[PDB]
Amino acid sequence: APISLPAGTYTLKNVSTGTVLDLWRGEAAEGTAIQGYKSHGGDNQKWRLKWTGKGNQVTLQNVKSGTYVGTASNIQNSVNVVGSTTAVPLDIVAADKGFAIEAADHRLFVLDLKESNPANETPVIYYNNNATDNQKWKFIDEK
Amino acid sequence: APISLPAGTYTLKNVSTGTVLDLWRGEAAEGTAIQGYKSHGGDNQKWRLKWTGKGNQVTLQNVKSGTYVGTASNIQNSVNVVGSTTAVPLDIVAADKGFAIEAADHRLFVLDLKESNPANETPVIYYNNNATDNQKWKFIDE
Ligand SMILES: CC(=O)N[C@@H]1[C@@H](O)[C@@H](O)[C@@H](CO)O[C@H]1O
Ligand SMILES: CC(=O)N[C@@H]1[C@@H](O)[C@@H](O)[C@@H](CO)O[C@H]1O
Ligand SMILES: CC(=O)N[C@@H]1[C@@H](O)[C@@H](O)[C@@H](CO)O[C@H]1O
Repeated sequence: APISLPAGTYTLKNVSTGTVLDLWRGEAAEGTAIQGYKSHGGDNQKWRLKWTGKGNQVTLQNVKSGTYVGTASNIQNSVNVVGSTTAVPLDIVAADKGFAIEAADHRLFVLDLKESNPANETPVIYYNNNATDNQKWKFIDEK
Repeated sequence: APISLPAGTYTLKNVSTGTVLDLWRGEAAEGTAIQGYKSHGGDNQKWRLKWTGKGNQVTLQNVKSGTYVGTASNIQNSVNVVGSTTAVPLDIVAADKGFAIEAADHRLFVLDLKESNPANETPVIYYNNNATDNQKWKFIDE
Protein backbone atom coordinates (compact mmCIF):
# COMPACT_ATOMS: atom_id res chain seq x y z
CA ALA A 1 0.00 0.00 0.00
CA PRO A 2 2.37 0.55 -1.85
CA ILE A 3 5.07 -1.96 -0.97
CA SER A 4 8.49 -0.97 -2.21
CA LEU A 5 12.05 -2.07 -1.62
CA PRO A 6 13.82 1.27 -2.08
CA ALA A 7 17.54 1.76 -2.41
CA GLY A 8 18.75 2.31 1.14
CA THR A 9 20.55 0.73 4.08
CA TYR A 10 19.31 -2.61 5.32
CA THR A 11 19.69 -5.12 8.05
CA LEU A 12 19.59 -8.51 6.27
CA LYS A 13 18.17 -11.24 8.43
CA ASN A 14 18.21 -14.91 7.53
CA VAL A 15 14.72 -16.39 7.41
CA SER A 16 15.91 -19.71 8.77
CA THR A 17 18.05 -18.68 11.75
CA GLY A 18 17.14 -15.14 12.71
CA THR A 19 20.83 -14.31 12.37
CA VAL A 20 21.97 -11.45 10.14
CA LEU A 21 24.38 -10.91 7.26
CA ASP A 22 27.69 -9.96 8.87
CA LEU A 23 31.04 -8.76 7.50
CA TRP A 24 33.81 -10.33 9.63
CA ARG A 25 35.00 -7.54 12.01
CA GLY A 26 33.83 -5.00 9.40
CA GLU A 27 37.21 -5.26 7.66
CA ALA A 28 37.89 -3.83 4.20
CA ALA A 29 40.56 -6.34 3.19
CA GLU A 30 39.77 -8.21 0.01
CA GLY A 31 38.28 -11.60 0.79
CA THR A 32 36.97 -10.78 4.29
CA ALA A 33 34.43 -13.48 5.23
CA ILE A 34 30.75 -12.65 5.06
CA GLN A 35 28.83 -14.76 7.56
CA GLY A 36 25.75 -15.23 9.73
CA TYR A 37 25.97 -13.65 13.20
CA LYS A 38 23.77 -12.62 16.10
CA SER A 39 22.25 -9.18 15.40
CA HIS A 40 23.81 -6.30 17.32
CA GLY A 41 22.98 -3.30 15.14
CA GLY A 42 26.57 -2.45 14.27
CA ASP A 43 27.60 -0.94 10.92
CA ASN A 44 29.34 -4.15 9.86
CA GLN A 45 25.83 -5.65 9.91
CA LYS A 46 24.32 -2.91 7.73
CA TRP A 47 24.22 -3.12 3.93
CA ARG A 48 23.47 -0.50 1.29
CA LEU A 49 21.16 -1.67 -1.52
CA LYS A 50 21.77 0.22 -4.76
CA TRP A 51 20.72 -0.27 -8.36
CA THR A 52 23.56 -0.21 -10.88
CA GLY A 53 21.64 0.91 -13.97
CA LYS A 54 22.09 -2.44 -15.68
CA GLY A 55 18.68 -4.09 -15.83
CA ASN A 56 17.29 -4.70 -12.34
CA GLN A 57 20.76 -5.57 -11.03
CA VAL A 58 21.92 -4.21 -7.68
CA THR A 59 24.90 -4.37 -5.40
CA LEU A 60 25.16 -4.68 -1.63
CA GLN A 61 27.75 -2.58 0.18
CA ASN A 62 28.89 -2.90 3.79
CA VAL A 63 28.39 0.30 5.75
CA LYS A 64 31.39 -0.31 8.02
CA SER A 65 33.98 -1.36 5.41
CA GLY A 66 32.71 0.30 2.25
CA THR A 67 33.44 -2.98 0.48
CA TYR A 68 30.81 -4.94 -1.39
CA VAL A 69 29.19 -8.34 -1.28
CA GLY A 70 31.53 -10.27 -3.55
CA THR A 71 33.07 -13.68 -4.11
CA ALA A 72 36.14 -15.62 -2.95
CA SER A 73 36.60 -17.34 -6.34
CA ASN A 74 34.76 -18.23 -9.55
CA ILE A 75 31.14 -18.51 -8.51
CA GLN A 76 29.97 -22.12 -8.13
CA ASN A 77 28.56 -24.28 -5.30
CA SER A 78 30.09 -23.69 -1.85
CA VAL A 79 32.17 -20.67 -2.92
CA ASN A 80 32.47 -18.24 0.00
CA VAL A 81 30.65 -14.92 -0.15
CA VAL A 82 33.19 -12.23 0.81
CA GLY A 83 33.72 -8.49 1.20
CA SER A 84 35.44 -7.29 -1.92
CA THR A 85 36.32 -4.14 -3.81
CA THR A 86 34.61 -5.95 -6.69
CA ALA A 87 30.86 -6.29 -6.23
CA VAL A 88 29.09 -9.34 -7.57
CA PRO A 89 25.95 -7.93 -9.22
CA LEU A 90 22.78 -9.29 -7.61
CA ASP A 91 19.08 -9.77 -8.36
CA ILE A 92 16.63 -9.41 -5.43
CA VAL A 93 13.76 -11.87 -5.96
CA ALA A 94 10.55 -12.10 -3.91
CA ALA A 95 10.34 -15.37 -1.97
CA ASP A 96 7.54 -16.95 0.07
CA LYS A 97 9.42 -15.54 3.08
CA GLY A 98 11.61 -12.48 2.55
CA PHE A 99 13.72 -12.33 -0.61
CA ALA A 100 16.24 -14.45 -2.49
CA ILE A 101 19.52 -12.80 -3.46
CA GLU A 102 20.76 -14.29 -6.77
CA ALA A 103 24.07 -13.66 -8.46
CA ALA A 104 22.84 -11.76 -11.54
CA ASP A 105 25.40 -13.27 -13.94
CA HIS A 106 25.15 -16.72 -12.31
CA ARG A 107 21.44 -16.94 -11.67
CA LEU A 108 21.47 -20.57 -10.49
CA PHE A 109 23.30 -19.48 -7.34
CA VAL A 110 21.98 -17.51 -4.35
CA LEU A 111 23.39 -16.19 -1.06
CA ASP A 112 23.16 -19.15 1.32
CA LEU A 113 23.54 -19.31 5.09
CA LYS A 114 25.32 -22.66 5.19
CA GLU A 115 23.16 -25.55 6.46
CA SER A 116 20.72 -23.14 8.14
CA ASN A 117 23.25 -22.92 10.96
CA PRO A 118 22.40 -20.23 13.55
CA ALA A 119 25.89 -20.26 15.10
CA ASN A 120 27.97 -17.09 14.81
CA GLU A 121 30.48 -17.07 11.96
CA THR A 122 28.54 -19.65 9.96
CA PRO A 123 29.73 -19.09 6.37
CA VAL A 124 27.46 -17.50 3.81
CA ILE A 125 28.15 -19.20 0.50
CA TYR A 126 27.04 -19.31 -3.11
CA TYR A 127 24.78 -22.33 -3.63
CA ASN A 128 22.19 -23.74 -5.98
CA ASN A 129 18.83 -22.09 -5.35
CA ASN A 130 16.46 -24.68 -3.81
CA ALA A 131 14.34 -21.99 -2.25
CA THR A 132 15.05 -23.33 1.21
CA ASP A 133 14.54 -20.94 4.14
CA ASN A 134 18.30 -20.48 4.74
CA GLN A 135 18.44 -19.04 1.20
CA LYS A 136 15.94 -16.28 2.02
CA TRP A 137 16.64 -12.91 3.66
CA LYS A 138 14.33 -10.42 5.36
CA PHE A 139 15.14 -6.89 4.27
CA ILE A 140 14.84 -4.60 7.29
CA ASP A 141 15.00 -0.97 6.11
CA GLU A 142 16.78 1.68 8.14
CA LYS A 143 14.71 4.84 7.68
CA ALA B 1 10.86 -1.89 9.26
CA PRO B 2 10.81 -5.37 7.61
CA ILE B 3 9.80 -4.91 3.98
CA SER B 4 7.94 -8.00 2.81
CA LEU B 5 5.84 -8.84 -0.23
CA PRO B 6 3.43 -11.33 1.30
CA ALA B 7 0.98 -13.55 -0.51
CA GLY B 8 -2.07 -11.35 -0.68
CA THR B 9 -4.41 -9.39 -2.93
CA TYR B 10 -2.81 -6.55 -4.87
CA THR B 11 -3.40 -3.64 -7.17
CA LEU B 12 -0.53 -3.51 -9.66
CA LYS B 13 0.19 0.02 -10.89
CA ASN B 14 2.55 0.52 -13.83
CA VAL B 15 5.40 2.83 -12.83
CA SER B 16 5.45 4.76 -16.12
CA THR B 17 1.76 5.36 -16.80
CA GLY B 18 0.18 5.12 -13.38
CA THR B 19 -2.52 2.95 -14.91
CA VAL B 20 -3.17 -0.45 -13.33
CA LEU B 21 -3.22 -4.10 -14.41
CA ASP B 22 -6.74 -4.75 -15.66
CA LEU B 23 -8.51 -7.86 -16.90
CA TRP B 24 -11.03 -6.90 -19.58
CA ARG B 25 -14.42 -6.79 -17.79
CA GLY B 26 -13.12 -9.38 -15.35
CA GLU B 27 -14.17 -11.97 -17.97
CA ALA B 28 -13.22 -15.59 -17.20
CA ALA B 29 -13.03 -16.84 -20.79
CA GLU B 30 -9.62 -18.14 -21.93
CA GLY B 31 -7.68 -15.47 -23.76
CA THR B 32 -9.37 -12.44 -22.24
CA ALA B 33 -7.25 -9.31 -22.61
CA ILE B 34 -4.98 -8.08 -19.84
CA GLN B 35 -4.31 -4.39 -20.17
CA GLY B 36 -3.56 -1.02 -18.58
CA TYR B 37 -6.57 0.93 -17.31
CA LYS B 38 -7.35 3.84 -14.98
CA SER B 39 -7.65 2.66 -11.38
CA HIS B 40 -11.27 2.28 -10.26
CA GLY B 41 -10.81 -0.14 -7.37
CA GLY B 42 -12.93 -2.94 -8.87
CA ASP B 43 -12.04 -6.61 -8.41
CA ASN B 44 -11.00 -6.98 -12.06
CA GLN B 45 -8.09 -4.70 -11.11
CA LYS B 46 -7.04 -6.88 -8.17
CA TRP B 47 -4.64 -9.82 -8.25
CA ARG B 48 -3.84 -12.62 -5.86
CA LEU B 49 -0.13 -13.27 -5.38
CA LYS B 50 0.83 -16.85 -4.49
CA TRP B 51 4.01 -18.96 -4.47
CA THR B 52 3.72 -22.20 -6.44
CA GLY B 53 6.17 -24.19 -4.32
CA LYS B 54 8.73 -24.40 -7.12
CA GLY B 55 11.72 -22.19 -6.33
CA ASN B 56 10.62 -18.60 -5.80
CA GLN B 57 8.03 -18.82 -8.59
CA VAL B 58 4.61 -17.27 -8.13
CA THR B 59 1.38 -16.83 -10.08
CA LEU B 60 -0.98 -13.88 -10.32
CA GLN B 61 -4.71 -14.60 -10.22
CA ASN B 62 -7.46 -12.10 -11.03
CA VAL B 63 -9.84 -11.69 -8.09
CA LYS B 64 -12.86 -11.07 -10.33
CA SER B 65 -12.40 -13.83 -12.93
CA GLY B 66 -10.42 -16.39 -10.95
CA THR B 67 -8.22 -16.76 -14.04
CA TYR B 68 -4.49 -16.18 -14.15
CA VAL B 69 -1.90 -14.07 -15.87
CA GLY B 70 -1.19 -16.33 -18.84
CA THR B 71 -0.56 -16.52 -22.58
CA ALA B 72 -2.24 -17.69 -25.80
CA SER B 73 1.03 -18.73 -27.46
CA ASN B 74 4.67 -19.26 -26.49
CA ILE B 75 6.39 -16.28 -24.96
CA GLN B 76 8.46 -13.93 -27.09
CA ASN B 77 8.37 -10.21 -27.81
CA SER B 78 4.94 -8.59 -28.17
CA VAL B 79 3.05 -11.76 -27.27
CA ASN B 80 0.00 -10.52 -25.35
CA VAL B 81 -0.57 -11.19 -21.69
CA VAL B 82 -4.03 -12.76 -21.31
CA GLY B 83 -6.27 -14.27 -18.63
CA SER B 84 -6.03 -18.04 -18.51
CA THR B 85 -6.97 -21.20 -16.62
CA THR B 86 -3.31 -22.12 -16.97
CA ALA B 87 -1.02 -19.75 -15.09
CA VAL B 88 2.30 -18.62 -16.48
CA PRO B 89 4.77 -19.01 -13.60
CA LEU B 90 6.40 -15.71 -12.69
CA ASP B 91 9.33 -14.21 -10.80
CA ILE B 92 8.97 -10.93 -8.86
CA VAL B 93 12.25 -9.03 -9.12
CA ALA B 94 13.01 -5.83 -7.20
CA ALA B 95 13.51 -2.88 -9.54
CA ASP B 96 14.81 0.68 -9.00
CA LYS B 97 11.12 1.62 -8.96
CA GLY B 98 8.49 -1.01 -8.17
CA PHE B 99 9.06 -4.60 -9.29
CA ALA B 100 9.69 -6.37 -12.58
CA ILE B 101 7.50 -9.38 -13.36
CA GLU B 102 9.50 -11.97 -15.34
CA ALA B 103 8.18 -15.10 -16.96
CA ALA B 104 9.74 -17.73 -14.70
CA ASP B 105 10.59 -20.12 -17.53
CA HIS B 106 11.44 -17.31 -19.97
CA ARG B 107 13.26 -14.83 -17.75
CA LEU B 108 14.27 -12.42 -20.53
CA PHE B 109 10.61 -11.47 -20.87
CA VAL B 110 8.69 -9.34 -18.40
CA LEU B 111 5.15 -7.95 -18.23
CA ASP B 112 5.30 -4.78 -20.30
CA LEU B 113 2.74 -1.99 -20.78
CA LYS B 114 2.95 -1.51 -24.55
CA GLU B 115 4.73 1.67 -25.66
CA SER B 116 4.35 3.17 -22.16
CA ASN B 117 0.88 4.14 -23.29
CA PRO B 118 -1.35 5.43 -20.45
CA ALA B 119 -4.51 5.11 -22.54
CA ASN B 120 -7.26 2.81 -21.27
CA GLU B 121 -7.10 -0.68 -22.77
CA THR B 122 -3.43 -0.43 -23.70
CA PRO B 123 -2.37 -4.08 -23.93
CA VAL B 124 0.13 -5.65 -21.53
CA ILE B 125 2.59 -7.82 -23.45
CA TYR B 126 5.55 -10.11 -22.90
CA TYR B 127 8.70 -8.21 -23.81
CA ASN B 128 12.51 -8.12 -23.65
CA ASN B 129 13.48 -6.82 -20.22
CA ASN B 130 15.08 -3.40 -20.79
CA ALA B 131 14.29 -2.23 -17.26
CA THR B 132 12.28 0.67 -18.62
CA ASP B 133 9.60 2.14 -16.36
CA ASN B 134 6.71 0.64 -18.39
CA GLN B 135 8.21 -2.70 -17.36
CA LYS B 136 8.02 -1.97 -13.64
CA TRP B 137 5.01 -2.44 -11.39
CA LYS B 138 4.11 -0.98 -8.01
CA PHE B 139 2.62 -3.54 -5.61
CA ILE B 140 -0.24 -2.09 -3.58
CA ASP B 141 -1.29 -4.52 -0.82
CA GLU B 142 -4.91 -4.76 0.32
C1 LIG C 1 30.57 -4.93 16.45
C2 LIG C 1 31.42 -5.77 15.54
O1 LIG C 1 32.05 -5.29 14.60
N1 LIG C 1 31.42 -7.07 15.82
C3 LIG C 1 32.07 -8.03 14.94
C4 LIG C 1 31.11 -9.17 14.65
O2 LIG C 1 29.96 -8.67 14.01
C5 LIG C 1 31.84 -10.23 13.82
O3 LIG C 1 32.18 -9.76 12.53
C6 LIG C 1 33.09 -10.67 14.56
C7 LIG C 1 33.93 -11.61 13.71
O4 LIG C 1 33.21 -12.77 13.37
O5 LIG C 1 33.92 -9.56 14.85
C8 LIG C 1 33.31 -8.57 15.64
O6 LIG C 1 34.23 -7.51 15.84
C1 LIG D 1 -15.64 -0.60 -13.50
C2 LIG D 1 -15.09 -1.68 -14.39
O1 LIG D 1 -15.12 -2.87 -14.06
N1 LIG D 1 -14.58 -1.27 -15.54
C3 LIG D 1 -14.07 -2.20 -16.53
C4 LIG D 1 -12.63 -1.82 -16.86
O2 LIG D 1 -11.81 -2.07 -15.73
C5 LIG D 1 -12.14 -2.50 -18.14
O3 LIG D 1 -11.85 -3.87 -17.92
C6 LIG D 1 -13.17 -2.35 -19.26
C7 LIG D 1 -12.78 -3.13 -20.50
O4 LIG D 1 -11.64 -2.57 -21.10
O5 LIG D 1 -14.42 -2.83 -18.84
C8 LIG D 1 -14.96 -2.09 -17.77
O6 LIG D 1 -16.22 -2.62 -17.44
C1 LIG E 1 5.72 -3.25 -29.94
C2 LIG E 1 6.36 -3.12 -28.59
O1 LIG E 1 6.79 -4.11 -28.01
N1 LIG E 1 6.40 -1.90 -28.06
C3 LIG E 1 7.43 -1.47 -27.14
C4 LIG E 1 6.92 -1.51 -25.70
O2 LIG E 1 6.76 -2.82 -25.24
C5 LIG E 1 7.81 -0.73 -24.72
O3 LIG E 1 8.88 -1.52 -24.24
C6 LIG E 1 8.23 0.62 -25.34
C7 LIG E 1 9.11 1.48 -24.45
O4 LIG E 1 8.20 2.31 -23.73
O5 LIG E 1 8.77 0.45 -26.63
C8 LIG E 1 7.78 -0.04 -27.51
O6 LIG E 1 8.26 -0.01 -28.83
